[PDB]
Amino acid sequence: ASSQAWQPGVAMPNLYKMQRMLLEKCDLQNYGDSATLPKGIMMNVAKYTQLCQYLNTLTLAVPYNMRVIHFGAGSDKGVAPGTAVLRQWLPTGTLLVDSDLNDFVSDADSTLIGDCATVHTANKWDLIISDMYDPKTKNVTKENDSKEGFFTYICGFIQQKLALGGSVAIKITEHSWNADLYKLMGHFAWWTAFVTNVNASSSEAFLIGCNYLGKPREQIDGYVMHANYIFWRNTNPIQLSSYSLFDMSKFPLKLRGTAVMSLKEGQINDMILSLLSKGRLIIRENNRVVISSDVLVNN
Amino acid sequence: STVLSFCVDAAKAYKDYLASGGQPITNCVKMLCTHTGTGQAITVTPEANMDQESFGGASCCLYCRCHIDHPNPKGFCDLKGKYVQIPTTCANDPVGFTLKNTVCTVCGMWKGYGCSCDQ
Ligand SMILES: C[n+]1cn([C@@H]2O[C@H](COP(=O)(O)OP(=O)(O)OP(=O)(O)OC[C@H]3O[C@@H](n4cnc5c(N)ncnc54)[C@H](O)[C@@H]3O)[C@@H](O)[C@H]2O)c2nc(N)[nH]c(=O)c21
Ligand SMILES: C[n+]1cn([C@@H]2O[C@H](COP(=O)(O)OP(=O)(O)O)[C@@H](O)[C@H]2O)c2nc(N)[nH]c(=O)c21
Ligand SMILES: Nc1ncnc2c1ncn2[C@@H]1O[C@H](CSCC[C@H](N)C(=O)O)[C@@H](O)[C@H]1O
Ligand SMILES: [Zn+2]
Ligand SMILES: [Zn+2]
Repeated sequence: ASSQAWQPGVAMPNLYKMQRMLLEKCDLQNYGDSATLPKGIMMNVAKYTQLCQYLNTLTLAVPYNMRVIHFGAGSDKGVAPGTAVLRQWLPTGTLLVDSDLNDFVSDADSTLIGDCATVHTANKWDLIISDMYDPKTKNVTKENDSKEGFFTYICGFIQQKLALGGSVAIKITEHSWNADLYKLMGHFAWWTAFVTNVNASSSEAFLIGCNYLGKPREQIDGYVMHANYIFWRNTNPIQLSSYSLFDMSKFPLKLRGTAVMSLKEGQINDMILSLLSKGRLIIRENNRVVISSDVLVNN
Repeated sequence: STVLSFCVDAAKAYKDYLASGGQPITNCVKMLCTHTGTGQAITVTPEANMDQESFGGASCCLYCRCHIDHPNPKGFCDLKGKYVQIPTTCANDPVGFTLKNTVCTVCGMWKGYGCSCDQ
């Protein structure tokens, strides 16, 4: 077993991000292979546990009364395994809102059912998790081009509803990806494509934006970066591993009591950007959290 | 009164379903945890001990899983947004266990599965 087998997963190394590859078909040596999970543990509980274990190594902003929204939280089982893990991970009292096209029962404080495009809120968020995936993505007939659908909503939601200092983890696959989302990763202090060790046999990755700066820090070409991601996955086989699931002693997200402040866009100087970049600051108002689901009225 | 008088009793109906050999409700969400917890019945975070499994609350609630009103004037759920501890021996049917057992208001342990307030 490689050194990375005791980690929750593997992040895309920096040198792979600096290449200029052309998009190629993803061909994983262990494609489809299933991980050996602890008895009675669901694949999505293991996956979200490894994602959270990896987010524990980043400079996430963790303010009092933290605000987290989880898109694609429903399953064909009618329950929300990922939401259960996020609520276990997040400090007690964290407001957790989840959503899905299909009905499901959740541990979230509030749940909105319907297309993500019907979800509205004037409030800003500290962390956005998306596990959305369109089943039709499996129908690979044309060339692998940038996908719209929920990715268009996610990009707009990050641009309009993510607090400065906030972070995101957005699920992508070989065919479920968006060039603008990769370009947006350049608006964070840091970013990566993270692969869980339990799903090492899938092209799935979480695109993680760490500490939103609300302005481009580096220029990223989305088509080129996705090609770079596939080149990395095609040349670096990851061995399936559930080893990190057995040690949950340091699992809960550390309560950092990160400062929350209100600031005009003209007040965002280099000293403020420096605080955002270290997870020591969240910029947003601390108003009541109000969310709504657009309802189409028909006969 | 006529709607209330008529209403369901989903609780007893589940024991009757199990009594007739009905397959227990599946997909209760089992959490990964240290198994060195307090062992209390319903907690804000997984508290399973060496003899228990911790599950996401909503997924172990008959009323939540069957999309039917909760037996309370406020329709308040005691499991949703929390974690329920289930003895490993009964972990195959968490919905059945939460229904058939009650929590001790004093120590927070399951009566007959951890509560020793009576010596
Ligand atoms: C990476 N890859 C993709 N394909 C082909 O391309 C298609 C589309 O590829 P994809 O973008 O869906 O990626 P991949 O196959 O890696 O995704 P995977 O099925 O592992 O799904 C990843 C995650 O997405 C979610 N998901 C997948 N399918 C669904 C679904 N129907 N509904 C909901 N969520 C889903 C789940 O969370 C799941 O864990 C595949 O269905 C397959 O024919 C491959 N074929 C070979 N031979 N070798 C490969 O390495 C390979
Ligand atoms: C995980 N991470 C990596 N970086 C940046 O990347 C550098 C090194 O990245 P690394 O992968 O942590 O390498 P190392 O620990 O072996 O040196 C850091 O010093 C930061 O500049 C990061 N920068 C920020 N702001 N936040 C993070 O969580 C973060
Ligand atoms: N446009 C859209 N709006 C909302 N949800 C969407 C969507 N497109 C796909 N989804 C949802 O994305 C989900 C992918 S599977 C999600 C699994 C879940 N995170 C878990 O913890 O098990 C599906 O439930 C699907 O309904
Ligand atoms: Zn309930
Ligand atoms: Zn007692």
